[PDB]
Amino acid sequence: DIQMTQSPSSLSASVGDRVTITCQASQDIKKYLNWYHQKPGKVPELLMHDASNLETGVPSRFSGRGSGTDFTLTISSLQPEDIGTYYCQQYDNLPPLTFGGGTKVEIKRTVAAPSVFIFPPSDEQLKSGTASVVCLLNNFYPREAKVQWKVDNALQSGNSQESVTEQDSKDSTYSLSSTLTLSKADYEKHKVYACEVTHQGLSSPVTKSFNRG
Amino acid sequence: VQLVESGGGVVQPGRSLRLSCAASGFSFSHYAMHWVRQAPGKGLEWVAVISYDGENTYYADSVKGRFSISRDNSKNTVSLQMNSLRPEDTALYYCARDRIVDDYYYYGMDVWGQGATVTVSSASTKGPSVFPLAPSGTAALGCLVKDYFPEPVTVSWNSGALTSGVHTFPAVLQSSGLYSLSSVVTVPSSSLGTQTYICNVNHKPSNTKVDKKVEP
Amino acid sequence: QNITEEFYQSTCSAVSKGYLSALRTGWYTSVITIELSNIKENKCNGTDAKVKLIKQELDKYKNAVTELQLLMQSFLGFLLGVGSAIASGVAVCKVLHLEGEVNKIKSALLSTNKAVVSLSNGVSVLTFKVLDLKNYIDKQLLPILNKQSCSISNIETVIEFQQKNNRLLEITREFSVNAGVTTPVSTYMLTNSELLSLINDMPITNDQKKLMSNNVQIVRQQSYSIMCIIKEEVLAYVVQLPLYGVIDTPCWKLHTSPLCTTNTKEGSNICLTRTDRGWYCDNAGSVSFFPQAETCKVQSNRVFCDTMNSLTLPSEVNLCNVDIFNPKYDCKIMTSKTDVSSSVITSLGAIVSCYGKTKCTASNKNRGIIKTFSNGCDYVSNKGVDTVSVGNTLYYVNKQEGKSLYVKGEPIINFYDPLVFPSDEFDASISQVNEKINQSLAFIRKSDELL
Amino acid sequence: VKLIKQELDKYKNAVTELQLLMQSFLGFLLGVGSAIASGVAVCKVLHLEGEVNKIKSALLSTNKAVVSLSNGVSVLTFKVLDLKNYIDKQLLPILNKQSCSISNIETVIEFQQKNNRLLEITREFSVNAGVTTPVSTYMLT
Amino acid sequence: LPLYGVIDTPCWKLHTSPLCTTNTKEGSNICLTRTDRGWYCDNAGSVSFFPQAETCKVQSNRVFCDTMNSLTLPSEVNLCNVDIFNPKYDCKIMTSKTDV
Repeated sequence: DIQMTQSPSSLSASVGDRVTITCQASQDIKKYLNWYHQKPGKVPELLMHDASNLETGVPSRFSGRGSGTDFTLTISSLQPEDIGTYYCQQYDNLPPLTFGGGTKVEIKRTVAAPSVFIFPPSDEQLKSGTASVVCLLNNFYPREAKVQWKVDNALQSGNSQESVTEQDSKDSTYSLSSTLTLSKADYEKHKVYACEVTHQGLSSPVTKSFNRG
Repeated sequence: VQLVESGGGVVQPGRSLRLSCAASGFSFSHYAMHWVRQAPGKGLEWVAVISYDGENTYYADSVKGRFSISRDNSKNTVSLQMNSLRPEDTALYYCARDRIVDDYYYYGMDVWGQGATVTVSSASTKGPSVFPLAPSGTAALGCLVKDYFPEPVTVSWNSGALTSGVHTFPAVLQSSGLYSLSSVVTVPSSSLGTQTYICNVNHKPSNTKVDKKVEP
Repeated sequence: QNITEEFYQSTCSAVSKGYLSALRTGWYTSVITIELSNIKENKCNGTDAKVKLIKQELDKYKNAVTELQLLMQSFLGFLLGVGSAIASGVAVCKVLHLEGEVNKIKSALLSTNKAVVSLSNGVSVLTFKVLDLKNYIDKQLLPILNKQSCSISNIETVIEFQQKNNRLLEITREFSVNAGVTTPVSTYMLTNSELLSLINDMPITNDQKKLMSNNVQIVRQQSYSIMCIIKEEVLAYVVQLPLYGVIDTPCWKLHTSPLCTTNTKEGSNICLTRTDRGWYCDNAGSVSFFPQAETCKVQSNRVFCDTMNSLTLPSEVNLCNVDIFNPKYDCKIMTSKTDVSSSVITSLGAIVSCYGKTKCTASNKNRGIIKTFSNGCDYVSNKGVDTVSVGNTLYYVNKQEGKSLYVKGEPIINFYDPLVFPSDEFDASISQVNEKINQSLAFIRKSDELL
Repeated sequence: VKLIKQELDKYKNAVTELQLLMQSFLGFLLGVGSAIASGVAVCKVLHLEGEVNKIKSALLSTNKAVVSLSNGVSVLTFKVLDLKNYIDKQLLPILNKQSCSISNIETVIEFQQKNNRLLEITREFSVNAGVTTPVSTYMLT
Repeated sequence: LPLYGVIDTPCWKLHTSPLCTTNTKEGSNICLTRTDRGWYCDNAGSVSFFPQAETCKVQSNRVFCDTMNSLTLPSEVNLCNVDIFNPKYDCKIMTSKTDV
């Protein structure tokens, strides 16, 4: 089967910049390749076909070149709508057809300060038989934001999770929450419940704390 | 030049399924028809391509034989039968029009539709359980949905009146194999016990809208 | 399930089985009329430019009618036997040339402009009076073209006269441009609505009525029209339309390609083709064979043809499409010794007789060379291909919708052996070739045996 | 007004014709070839519902442009004669139901000079089974 | 419309006439003609042969012709214009017994 590798796996830039994405084929193909757009949360849109023939109804900023096994997609001036993920496909003389690994495209912010919060679980959830304490991170960047749980000086590993958001539209920042879920029987044993937050903007890690009852 | 999907749902592994594609407004008669799949938060990899006439069909090697593609001119319809389902086939599927007319030798895909999500796993369908997250200048509240399947669930606050400060964090599949996330709303702290808060979570596969208020 | 194709590699031929027959097994005459004017010479002492324009239009008409006056007529496929196409129309015109009939026809067409009338010769005909020159020359110019008071300030008069005149002007032009005998007949001889009315008003079946009412685009190429008369005040001219006494019969086309042995030697090659390419349409329990495709025409799924270039062949001739060797009907073929490359066009593909060493190839517009052949009768469809190159000819393939079938089989040329075969046969057949081969073998053996 | 009506009816007969004519010695071994395969193949590509709207949109501003059909092979198209204009914004606003004040004679002359081209186009479509060679100038100036 | 992918190639025409013996007897005559009258135009290293002159047209020194009535013949066929007896390419001819 034809295997096509796309590079770089993920990419970021700024508005107005230039980007180049490479797509390499396992074996020789004369000119049979297409470049595909896929906007976030939308159906993929075919940038161009045959690697050099644009799909009408799209700006001329996109360009495709190359031959043999290697093809290249060049964007001269990036636009905020150009974010998403770019792909390459081949139709070399026969099926099976195949898609590429993918090239994500997002934008940077020049670091912004984080925010910290902390909250306990609900009540009827305690009756259900399980409790969950949450340390909350909102409007933060970069992703280097670590949370350490402290319950009677017993950090919890292998039983907690984290969930981070995407690039927002107005403030553009992400939002991460770490949830530590334990059984009510084990949750009631301890008293102190704290989360320690380390982030680049917070040169001094924050120490949020709350009790049990 | 519209394409829509029907039949998309959930089923346990090793069970057959059908996806129907309905096309409108263009020559569904002269074109080769494509199916493609993409796992959530992943790249594409080809599913299948059925010739314009339905005589010749081509499938991906990793799913060869499992799929069965059919097309009916009379019903202006395409159909994909999925047999011997595997857990790794979970993905959103796009039914697409080919780039060229009545061409045995296939090309890319030009016209796509909204896409139908199909999930496969041992765990069965389940409605979410809502658990508040109450307080102890600017503060926050929240509510978290646990034990639901499949993704996604849409979260609003005060029936969506407050469109600012809403943060719906992605779910994390706990070892139990269930989805769980926590939605958060940040507002001035002085508003505690001032503006009544109700958060609503909608899950259409179970056809449920769980509503819950958060209080200190 | 309407049209398809099947190609036999047994004798290297293609069959397109979808088209529906349209055979003109009858003729139909219709004498159209246009009510002329024996205009008295115009006269205006004093020249106004509008008056000169009216005079020039009248003189253009007069030259038209002078022209009309002076023009009042004062490979198998070689055994068909030609036929007098214009016999019926000019025969009806001759019937008109008898003194009395023109007054009868004029009286019968005094009120309306369409009527069925019985000529002097017995066969009923249908006649029209589409354009009326007598009215707009008599009661629209003479009362307003008085000798001295030529007050024609109204310019639009000339425009109306020109629009009512140009039709007959082109009628006389076509009479003088086609020896009074033209095919197709232009609309200025019969307006398309007038044609629909004619087809609806003539004696044929309702299904055939709809069939020929909506199928004008070929009828004109199967129609004819010669001048009859200007006898008395009227221009009368016949039209010859078809009458489909055979319809709703599924009929097909046959395309041919040589078979040969494929020795590396370019010379000394032996080649056979089926010499019966053409049309087969079923009418009366036996097929109708058109040898040369220049007598048949195509419309989507309706093939319209004229049977005067047709023979009637036994239905067993269809068996020549499965077994050319069957003794029921001696299939017709041609043999030759020249080794050259070529290809032929079926309904949904092309047959590449790639002989010699020419670089034959099958390709699509946007794909290029996808298939390369090798020294022999091969066939390719239209499905994924629309460009077949042989030597330097680059043929296109008709992209109609159909299903293509390719019957494998050992070419009969394999049975034929060299060193004995005759290198000249065009009107030959299976039986004739076998008889000649047996004669050659008998002569060779008796010459050797007598030793 | 009679002359204007007659010209319009002549056009209507032209287009009725167009409607009804819709089409879906050595030297003996050459092997004949389909002359009209490419043109009618492109026409068939047009018979797909969506293409005509795209072609019209691409020819809205100018009367010459290169467009890519659904079948892939790029073609080049013109809009040499425009009947919509001179029938829409230059007769209808002056051919009102009752106030048919068309005293200006040259209306019909202009319409006829802009019509005779397509009239000959339809005549040739009906004079050569919709398939003619050579192509007269009224098919391409 | 056409697309002239082959141009600026010097190409020629062949016209034919019967050879015969000239016995005083009007009958019993033997006649041969070159049966290759037509057009030869060079495109891709081998000549292109049009058998019937009804597929080729003339304007000054440039001849415009249609190829669907063309075969590709070896360049050695040009040698049939100097030595018809050459065994390189078997030149095509016709023989008949009618003397007119």
